Amino acid sequence: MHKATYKERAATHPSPVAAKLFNIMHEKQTNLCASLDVRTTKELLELVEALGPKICLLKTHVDILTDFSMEGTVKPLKALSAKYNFLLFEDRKFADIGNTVKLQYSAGVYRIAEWADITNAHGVVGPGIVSGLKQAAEEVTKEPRGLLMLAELSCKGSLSTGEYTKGTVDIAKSDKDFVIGFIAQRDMGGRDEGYDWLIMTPGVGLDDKGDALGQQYRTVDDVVSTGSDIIIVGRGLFAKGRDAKVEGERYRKAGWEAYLRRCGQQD
Amino acid sequence: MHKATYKERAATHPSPVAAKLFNIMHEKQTNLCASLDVRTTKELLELVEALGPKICLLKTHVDILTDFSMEGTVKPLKALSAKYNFLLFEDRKFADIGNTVKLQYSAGVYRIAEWADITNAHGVVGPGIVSGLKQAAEEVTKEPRGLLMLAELSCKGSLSTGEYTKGTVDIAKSDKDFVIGFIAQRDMGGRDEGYDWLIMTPGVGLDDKGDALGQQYRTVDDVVSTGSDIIIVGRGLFAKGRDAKVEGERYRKAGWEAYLRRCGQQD
Ligand SMILES: O=c1cc(O)n([C@@H]2O[C@H](COP(=O)(O)O)[C@@H](O)[C@H]2O)c(=O)[nH]1
Ligand SMILES: O=c1cc(O)n([C@@H]2O[C@H](COP(=O)(O)O)[C@@H](O)[C@H]2O)c(=O)[nH]1
Repeated sequence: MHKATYKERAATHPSPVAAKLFNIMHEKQTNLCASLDVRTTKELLELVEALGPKICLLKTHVDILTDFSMEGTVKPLKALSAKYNFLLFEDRKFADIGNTVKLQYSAGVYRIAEWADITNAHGVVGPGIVSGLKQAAEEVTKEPRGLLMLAELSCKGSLSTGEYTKGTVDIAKSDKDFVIGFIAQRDMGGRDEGYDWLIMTPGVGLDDKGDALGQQYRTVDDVVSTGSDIIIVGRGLFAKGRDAKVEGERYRKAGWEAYLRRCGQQD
Repeated sequence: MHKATYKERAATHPSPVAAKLFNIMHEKQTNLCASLDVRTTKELLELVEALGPKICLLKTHVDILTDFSMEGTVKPLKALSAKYNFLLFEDRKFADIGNTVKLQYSAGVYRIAEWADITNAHGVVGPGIVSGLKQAAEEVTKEPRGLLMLAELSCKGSLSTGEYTKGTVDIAKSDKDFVIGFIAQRDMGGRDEGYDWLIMTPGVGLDDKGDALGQQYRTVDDVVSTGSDIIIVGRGLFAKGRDAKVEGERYRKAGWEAYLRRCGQQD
């Protein structure tokens, strides 16, 4: 059940973004994605500057930012990404008609399709979302884009249960070049059908138990052994007075060793 | 099965926003919601100006706007709302952790919780969304807010099927004062449990059959007889060279008569 190393899936993955990411993970020995959800670009860029070398991906929520601007938020982030070598993942969770999402994705104020290497969509809308988002991206950029499908959530009461999770996993099979994998809590299979689904899972924390508003955390070792390729950590790195720089190296290392341990697996 | 008039449910509904809306519908004889999805504030406001007197609600997508601004977009909209007497519904479809949605709803750039009388969420996240949005609202305004739950979609391939539709209808029962009803294609019951669920259904059109990217339209008469209280029409009013002013009176009147016809119902 244990998967092939990251360096191998890099030369195996059909998607150029998934390949690069896998390379980044190998290059820097990290499967840690930072989800620095702060309300100002100032601190966002300060947290990114600090996590820069320990992350393989940066998941963003620009619509949470009080002072977003293409010049002051995106331009600097793109640079940071190029400087510290990690990809950009805008966690916008598109979930509307293919026509509506096409506009929300390629244009608007955030112009997400222009800088985001990766994004995601809910399976609710149907398969027409993957095409709406794919077309929207290719209408504004020649750059490689990758889509993740939200198969399961980590908050209390999620409706991404069995059936819905199925329909969603189905939407991802529609485009092996574009759909990189899933935002899920566990392995989603697919290997059998020639799919190298990337599993990125949020709701990870070594200290916090969660909630306040529905959150629930699982340890780094917990999720990894469940088949997680990347661990998405947010308040666990920068919140509650914590030091992003220290937590970054902490989680990055705890995730990398939990990986090397699962690769020693042979069922 | 036929419901009580709008004038009645106004003095019956627990929610101040649903009540006002019902009054607006009675006052102006409209159950027509205009979904003017254009990319510039200029035309959006021109279309609103034209529809202003024929709509009881204006559903918006501010993140589709290339030139959004609180001063240039919201301030003018709020005035139009007050001048022509209709409510503001930001169709943002929140669908993330309660903590993430709390920030995306009350702040960011759009600051939706400050001007939108109504908004909506996907049931996917769990009940923690209703509370995350409710709290976000009461932390930034003393004004009445109302939440609609997306029970069913109208696009090809929707996963808002039976089970998921159930779990969502359940999340709405959690707060009768905040959750006004649903964005659904058909009546969602509840009368029995003391719920006066407002049924707003998009994907309505007298001419277009739909798609291009998954859309599917149903006639005004079709949806109303299905138990729809409000009809959300977009491209059918302003697109394809149409005249928003003429289409507005057209749809508004075709919806009002399909209502007076269902009220003559007695099973
Ligand atoms: O299942 C899910 C999907 C997500 O995208 N997330 C996201 O993960 C992010 C980081 O979470 P946290 O700060 O709790 O570590 C949040 O931005 C959030 O919206 C989640 O918690 N659970
Ligand atoms: O199930 C749904 C829920 C929606 O909110 N909508 C919304 O209704 C709107 C108007 O659609 P149209 O232009 O096709 O008439 C769009 O802004 C869209 O996102 C929909 O079509 N189907």
